[PDB]
Amino acid sequence: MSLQFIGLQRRDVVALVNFLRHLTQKPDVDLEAHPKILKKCGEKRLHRRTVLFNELMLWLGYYRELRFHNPDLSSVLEEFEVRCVAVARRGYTYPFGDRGKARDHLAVLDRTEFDTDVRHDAEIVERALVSAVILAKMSVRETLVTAIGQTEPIAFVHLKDTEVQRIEENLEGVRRNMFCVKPLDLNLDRHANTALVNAVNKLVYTGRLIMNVRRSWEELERKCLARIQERCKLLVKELRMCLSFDSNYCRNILKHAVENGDSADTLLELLIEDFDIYVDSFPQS
Amino acid sequence: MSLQFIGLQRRDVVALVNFLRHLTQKPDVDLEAHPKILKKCGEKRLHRRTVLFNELMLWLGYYRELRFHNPDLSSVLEEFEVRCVAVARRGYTYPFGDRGKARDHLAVLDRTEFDTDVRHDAEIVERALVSAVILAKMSVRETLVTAIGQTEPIAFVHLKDTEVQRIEENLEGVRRNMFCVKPLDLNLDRHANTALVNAVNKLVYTGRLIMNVRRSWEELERKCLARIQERCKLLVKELRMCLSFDSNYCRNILKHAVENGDSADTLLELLIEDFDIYVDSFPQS
Amino acid sequence: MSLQFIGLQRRDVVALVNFLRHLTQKPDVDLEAHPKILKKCGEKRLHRRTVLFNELMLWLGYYRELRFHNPDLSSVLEEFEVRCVAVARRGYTYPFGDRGKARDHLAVLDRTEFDTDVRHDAEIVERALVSAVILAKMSVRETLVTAIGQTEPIAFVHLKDTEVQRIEENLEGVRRNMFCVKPLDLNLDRHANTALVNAVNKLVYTGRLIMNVRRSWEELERKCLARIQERCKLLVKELRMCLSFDSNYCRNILKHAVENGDSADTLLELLIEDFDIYVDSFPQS
RNA sequence: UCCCUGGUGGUCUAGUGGUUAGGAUUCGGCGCUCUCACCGCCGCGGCCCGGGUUCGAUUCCCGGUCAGGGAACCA
Repeated sequence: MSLQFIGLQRRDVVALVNFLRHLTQKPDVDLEAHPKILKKCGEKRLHRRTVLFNELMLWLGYYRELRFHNPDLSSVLEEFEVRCVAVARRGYTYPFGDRGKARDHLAVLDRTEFDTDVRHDAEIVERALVSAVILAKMSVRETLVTAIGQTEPIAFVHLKDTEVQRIEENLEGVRRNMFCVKPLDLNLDRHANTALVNAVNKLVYTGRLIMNVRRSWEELERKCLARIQERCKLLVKELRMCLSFDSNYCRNILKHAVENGDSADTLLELLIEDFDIYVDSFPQS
Repeated sequence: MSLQFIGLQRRDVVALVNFLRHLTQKPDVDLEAHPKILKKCGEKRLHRRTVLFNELMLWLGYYRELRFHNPDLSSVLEEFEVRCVAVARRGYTYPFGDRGKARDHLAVLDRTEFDTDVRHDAEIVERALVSAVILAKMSVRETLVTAIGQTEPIAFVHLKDTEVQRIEENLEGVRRNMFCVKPLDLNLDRHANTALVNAVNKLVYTGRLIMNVRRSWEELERKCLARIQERCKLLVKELRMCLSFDSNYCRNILKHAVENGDSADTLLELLIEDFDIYVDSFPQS
Repeated sequence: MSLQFIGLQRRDVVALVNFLRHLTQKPDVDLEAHPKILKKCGEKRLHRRTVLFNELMLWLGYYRELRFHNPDLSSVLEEFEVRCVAVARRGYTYPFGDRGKARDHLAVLDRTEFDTDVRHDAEIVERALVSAVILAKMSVRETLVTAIGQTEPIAFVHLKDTEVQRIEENLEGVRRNMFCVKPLDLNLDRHANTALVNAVNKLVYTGRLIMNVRRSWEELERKCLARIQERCKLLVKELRMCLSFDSNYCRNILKHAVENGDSADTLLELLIEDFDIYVDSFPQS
């Protein structure tokens, strides 16, 4: 439906709705990143119960938008598979000091594939990148870290400081707004470096992209669910004070547990559809 | 260049000219769906000759507009192929009762590519959809059509009835206005369904969209050509009724049969170019 | 900007500094080609010593601009190396009448590398091109120069006359203004001569582009050095006419030899810095 | 090489620190007329993008944008 707020003026309702409609465009797509939108809720200007209801509705709409856009990186996954295979071939051609030890990493790179679950996908990419970078480091005769518990740093190899700085800025930017992805003019491939190194660096860039998108989204969803649950519990603590028909009705709506954004959809739709019945409880303005 | 209408007042003429451009952005893009525009032609008010001439002009302009817009779906089938590869990617590791059947379907799914011909595109979509629905149904251990000559019906799996109604209505709207497609408010993803089931639902939706656009265009072109061909025969009889220079000239223009889209364009251009020479024939007001 | 002119008006100094600022944008990047600037530098109207000093300043500025805007053919150099590797790849496979001769020339093609120095680049490209052209001549059974103290000329083999004309015009243009390198021409046909011949032809084009750029730049530098030396000598005579402290200071500044553009920058800074103490010797207005 | 303007529905466009952003406008439907030209009727319908200023701004500052004006070699 359309979000229903208790005490907000039209000026604030339109702003809260415009922040949601345009959530993709804004950099730093995080509700907390914008304290002004939370201020539009009526905190310190409205009754506490109305403020809690407003924040619950806001977080529900925000979580709904988040799940709706929900970037599916089908083509990035396609590219990661290709680049993983390319790293494997360039490695198998290359001659190593200990072909056995490089064989473990070439095998880990061959057995890599995407599972049915997506979170597994983020973990898969990370574990593959570790081996790929280890291989590239061995190729240049650099000494990889062998301290136990200091597995490995995923990093580009034989790239000038400027390029690494630009690429890190790009990946951080994707971290802030996952929904919008920008192509890179700067090219990781360099004529000086070995072809194995160039393949490794391209695979590393794509894997960092996948990992950042997936992890950032999962964290946003976790935070949204936690905020929603806090708001539900506190609002119920408040509504339990008055035993009116409509107050009991609002609590009865809120009884549902809000885990599993499927529950979020059901809760939001139940809130909106029966709004006229329980709205008299909250004190407007 | 502009269409020429014998009897009408400049007002109605401006109305028809506005209609032709508005066609691109309108629900129900079909001339016969709008009785008012056709009646505005001058039916039963003017002489039958003039009504026939005006209707022929309107149908020629309408066909010109449809053929000119004529949506191109190259992006959409390119997206369909990626949707297939994503379905396959989620399908591979899932444990199946008969890996032989699952692997055959995953292979049919991967090798899917679109031909340059459009009709081949419709057949491709149908085959890929049958294969993907079979894979998803097997994933959930539901029974399938074992009969000979029978094939599984294309349907969404593990979706609420209300969501199915919503998407059915949306695809109906796409059928009404093939040029403009409205993004659906709903998202096909569900937390209960696995990644494979969600991928299959999205693939089903995009394939349904493709075939709907294709069939709608086919029917529209068929009706346009039939209506034009009827108007020409009727008008030729009416003109044969009267022997004059302008009447004979218009009949001579109407001799060559328009059974094509280019034949219609030639007819429209020739019938416009000589409007002044033969106009006097048709009685006005 | 830093350039100091004795007797010029504000507008003419602005014109000279603007001409140097916009140097690369103008076609025919050569001062001698642009007469209006050189005449405006000083003039017949101004005194001889003043004219000589003004020409010294203009030439020093022009040399500084040339040396700052020298070309950095990093990408073209990498491309030449890639095409050399390609010619070597297709040389070993091709069946030859006497493979020993081919193997000598292939060995020569295989060592080719670019040192840090830009001056070495033309010498490297020439050796590589001679070897490749001999290889292509052997492949097609052409007669190759065998005379004592004679070398094969670098030319395209089995190319159309029109394509040769187009490329020769492009290379003449590059000779005109080198800072602009736009090598966009790859018109070879696979059904044409053969893989070896085509690879050799592309290599020839890139080598010609590099050699032309380098030679044109070096010629400009040589002319600048000649002009600067002549200005210094004539001015030193004119100043030797008078034995003032100021004239002695101006002479002592002009002792520095302007070969080795580093010396040119030394002279430019020395003139600009201490202008106050010796400007009195120069008559102005 | 310089500065100077502007973006407000479906074009065109007034406003112009808290306003449910308003105009003709087409559109659609009321067709009440030979056709509606009367629209006599509504209704849908819109904040250049992002950040930043206070209690709160499309409406103020800073960047980016796209369209423009006139200023640089030629001008």
